[PDB]
Amino acid sequence: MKCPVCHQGEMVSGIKDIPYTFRGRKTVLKGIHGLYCVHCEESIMNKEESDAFMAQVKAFRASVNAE
Ligand SMILES: [Zn+2]
Repeated sequence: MKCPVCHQGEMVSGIKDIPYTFRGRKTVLKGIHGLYCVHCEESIMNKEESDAFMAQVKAFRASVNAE
């Protein structure tokens, strides 16, 4: 499929480590499955992929808020 954001790159199946900063705290969200644009790096995650990703995101946010 063509990337729905940059309209030139192709979407490919992959696993990526995703940097994230929340309330000034920096982390890398490891091993996130999804489709990724080879050109602009836009991600497309289906329901199951989104659930896994957001579990990581929310665990990180919770830890930051409690610290
Ligand atoms: Zn793209």
